Amino acid sequence: SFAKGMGVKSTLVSGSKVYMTTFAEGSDARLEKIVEGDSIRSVNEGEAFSAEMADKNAGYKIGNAKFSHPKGYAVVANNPLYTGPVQQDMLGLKETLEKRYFGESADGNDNICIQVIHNILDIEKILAEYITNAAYAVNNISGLDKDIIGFGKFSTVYTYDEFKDPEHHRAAFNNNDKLINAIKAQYDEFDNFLDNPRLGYFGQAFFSKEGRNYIINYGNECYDILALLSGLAHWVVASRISRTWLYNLDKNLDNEYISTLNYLYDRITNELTNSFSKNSAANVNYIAETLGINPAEFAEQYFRFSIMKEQKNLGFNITKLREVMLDRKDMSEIRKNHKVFDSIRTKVYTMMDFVIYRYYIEEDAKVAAANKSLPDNEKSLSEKDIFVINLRGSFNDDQKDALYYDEANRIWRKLENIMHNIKEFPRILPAGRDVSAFSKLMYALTMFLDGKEINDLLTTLINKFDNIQSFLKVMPLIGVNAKFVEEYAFFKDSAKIADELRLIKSFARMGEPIADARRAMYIDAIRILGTNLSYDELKALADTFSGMRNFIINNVISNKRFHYLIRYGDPAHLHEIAKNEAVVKFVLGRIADIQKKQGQNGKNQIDRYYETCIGKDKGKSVSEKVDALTKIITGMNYDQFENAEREKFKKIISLYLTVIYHILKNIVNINARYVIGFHCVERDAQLYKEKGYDINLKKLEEKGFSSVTKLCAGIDETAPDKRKDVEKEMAERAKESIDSLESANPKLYANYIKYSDEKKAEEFTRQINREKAKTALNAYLRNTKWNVIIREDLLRIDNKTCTLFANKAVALEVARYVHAYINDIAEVNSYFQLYHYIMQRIIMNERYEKSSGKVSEYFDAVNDEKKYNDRLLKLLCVPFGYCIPRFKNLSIEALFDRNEAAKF
RNA sequence: AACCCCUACCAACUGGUCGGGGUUUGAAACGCCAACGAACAUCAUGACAGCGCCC
RNA sequence: GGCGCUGUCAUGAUGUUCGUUGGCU
Ligand SMILES: [Mg+2]
Repeated sequence: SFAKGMGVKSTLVSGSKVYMTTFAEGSDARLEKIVEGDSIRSVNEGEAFSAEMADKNAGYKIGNAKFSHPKGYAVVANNPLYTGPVQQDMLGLKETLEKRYFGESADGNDNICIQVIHNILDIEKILAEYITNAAYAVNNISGLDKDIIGFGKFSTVYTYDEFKDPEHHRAAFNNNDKLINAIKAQYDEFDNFLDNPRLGYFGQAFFSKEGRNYIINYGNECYDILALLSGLAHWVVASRISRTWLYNLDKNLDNEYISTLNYLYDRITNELTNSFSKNSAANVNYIAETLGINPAEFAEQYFRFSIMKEQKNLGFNITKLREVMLDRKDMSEIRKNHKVFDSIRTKVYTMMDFVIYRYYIEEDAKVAAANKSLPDNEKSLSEKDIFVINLRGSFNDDQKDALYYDEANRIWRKLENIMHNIKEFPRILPAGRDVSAFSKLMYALTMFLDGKEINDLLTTLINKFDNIQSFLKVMPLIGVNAKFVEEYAFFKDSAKIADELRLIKSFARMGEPIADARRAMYIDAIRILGTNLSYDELKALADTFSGMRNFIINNVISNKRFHYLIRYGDPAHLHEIAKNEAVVKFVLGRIADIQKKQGQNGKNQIDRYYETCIGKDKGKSVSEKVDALTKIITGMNYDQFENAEREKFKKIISLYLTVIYHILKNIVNINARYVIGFHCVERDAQLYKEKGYDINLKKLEEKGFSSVTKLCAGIDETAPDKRKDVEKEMAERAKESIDSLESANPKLYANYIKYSDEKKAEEFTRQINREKAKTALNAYLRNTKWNVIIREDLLRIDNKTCTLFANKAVALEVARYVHAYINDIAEVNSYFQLYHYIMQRIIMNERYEKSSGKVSEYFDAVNDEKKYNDRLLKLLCVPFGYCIPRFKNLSIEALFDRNEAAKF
């Protein structure tokens, strides 16, 4: 919107006043407006924007801002006091969440608390995707008999001394006989699993660095890490781990688990410092021997500038200055000589970047001091600002280089000696105990994930905490003095956690598999590419593994895209998901056509493999390239190993894994959204119970998870005991509403008389639905149309199907059983279709008794036309009916995906 | 685009024309130039081990 | 010592998606 970027950020309500906010430094906020009655009382000296009363006091005609409307129309901001008192949450749960989170402090006559609470609510839902992926990764690697790190596996409240030997530590168990034997079985399983060579795929969590080769830690650390991951799983989905576990960590966990988290944080931070101080000892030795300056301060800027982010808004590429600087004849041996400079390329480039940055900073500081001494009107812009202005004025690529060459030349004229010397040849991180356990556990969670997921998670968490801290800073100035209850007391120091997460981002990267677990990785690699050898002979080839063998080792074990799918390891399966030549077209077609749509200017992704597989010639068309590589993705059997034609299968390994990676990640992301939906329905059921409504929470599993939708839909019509009374009440209320219509809205009553006699019959039929809508409990299910749709849906639900849907969504069965039913789909046009076809097939496998009628017809449809049925999905999203946006986004193809909106 | 709110005329009001607002809706609060950090793939570059061919 | 390609890493160059800073109307 134009008003938001125009200079207006938020419009808050406290008491009878209105508190606008214009932007401030970073994500913070500054108060600029005070609206009361019909008055204008802008506070700041410099008016960021001007607003005045609009017509009928229904808004503010914002104007005289930085930039105006492109087509010349008034921009009006809604008055929050127009309707009446403070607007309510669409779910109608403002008071209960305010009381739960802020206790009795929150008065309730404000509009800032429930904006802070929703950020915590989004923190609760973001971690679902990443814990789902992390738990699936460990689940796949061993412990596949029944489950590992599940809802009943590990408790992180049992000390390892009390876990290994329950007999000697029976004091805390109150002398129980079943639990001790169950935990003995669990300890047997853990001891068997800890020695598994398959455990090497994960990095610093389990196999730690000692010297040239990784060494497994003691069982204490691994047991603690598994227990903590199981504790995260327990906290998210609900026992000593309630809904407030991660928020209260130090006082809840035993000293041993906190010791393990401190050990991991110390490991990573100390590794960074020791590396960049004495293991990259050449860099520090150059840092000390650079100029006549204090070594400690120089190192303090060097480390803070290199690894962290401080380049900020200086406005130009330093690296291209250094490129022009290297282009000269004096330092040509940097490129000409490859014997010695190759191992110090990064050091040299970083040092040149640092010295340029430091020169610019020092000049800026000196010029700023001079200008502060001088009058403000006459300002010396200095060289960095004149350079920025020159770059801004230019509008040609080559002309930019014409402007840009001179700066490098003159700085070389100034920086001769240090560059000649380079060419010729105070701990900062926050301890290991001051950091909260939340940050360490987030790091441990990221340590199981992929490169992109880490960045997404930490970026979103940082943004949410910045929002929280800015709102907390705004709270006192607007007259709200609500405080934090002891249970939810973690959110007071949101800024500190934000800083810790920023540092984690500065060192949160992938761990990468070990080099000691190669023996099992050969087995999994040969399994993925269609092996068919007998398992006795296959284990024989495994033990003898360490002809085409050498190819497997050298060109397979270390494949970059191999470490992206093995983390989702399904050895026995996963070769039948890219086996039918009707789903490879879709993923390749989509990526090549849309994602790499700018391959017209060079070698694309599919273009490279097409060129190397067709015979290094031919340029027919994109579609012919999509339908030619699929026949090479399909039938990637190991059993074959005219030889040149067979070599294509070796030639196209790196795309196979990419296809499987896309498919699996899309499936798990969709499943994670469905898990988010069910977590939301559970928490909303609990909240509606706490508010004081009529609900049965114990029998929520038995009923088809439709308790919340049934309650929020309004009056009850499923019970056949008093249908006559309900019908009579609705009829009399509709009749009363129709009779007293002129006083309600005279304009409609004026036209009502001219209607025909039968149109009155339709009007009464619709007024019955109108009254049933009036008898509801929610804002979403208050308009008649969605209420009648949901009411029609509710009458046709089968509870066992819903229960199976929920159980298989939570248990992640689809990502573990996809191989069974994927070859019986004729056409695929969206990931939605594939996921849901798998869903109805898994529901197929069980429900074959006592389902005569609608569900029977729908499953008949899946078996025959081999395409997922939209109506079955619409009946299976009934548990999601109290939030209409979510109900649509999880049942309509067009509205599911934000990226996919152009075609629909 | 979905979903809720708002001015002006129409309008069963379960619907529309010129438009605005929404961190308190769903994974979801901001017109260009000029830069920063993460991941994706291609060209060129020296070094590594290898799948096969010639002297 | 060469012909064809694949796979790791470090330097460099170009295009896409998310999120950040300063300037312009
Ligand atoms: Mg929100």
